[PDB]
Amino acid sequence: GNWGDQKKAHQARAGVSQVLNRLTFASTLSHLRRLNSPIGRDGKLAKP
DNA sequence: TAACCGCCAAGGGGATTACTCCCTAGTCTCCAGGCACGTGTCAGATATATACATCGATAACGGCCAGTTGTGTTTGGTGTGTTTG
Repeated sequence: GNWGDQKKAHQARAGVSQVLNRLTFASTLSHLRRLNSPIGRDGKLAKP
C-alpha cells in the first residue's frame, strides 16, 4: 500500500491500496466506490 | 667169417645232337610312391586400440565475509536606543 519506492516507502502515502472487505455484498460495493482525502489524520481544523 | 679179388652179365643212364618254343633284356611311354611346395586353418606372439583405474590440474559447486498538520513555549544573536565613564 505504500504508494512509492521500497527504499523511501515511509516518505510516500499509506493505505492507497487496501484489502477488499468481502464481509457482505454491500460492504464490497461500498469499498469499491470509496474515497479518501490526503489531509493528515486527526487534524485540528474542522473545515475539511 | 666176410673183406677182398677175380671172372662174368644185363642194361641203366650220362653225354651229345638237331631242332624248336617262347623267354626275357631292352625301349619309349606313363603310373605309384614320396618328399617338397601351396593354400588354408587354428593357435600363439606382437602390436594397435578401447576401456577402467590412479593420480594430477582446472574449476564447478559450497559457503563466508565484505561493501552496498498544527499550537504553544523556550533560547540566542543583531540592530537601535539611552546612559555612563
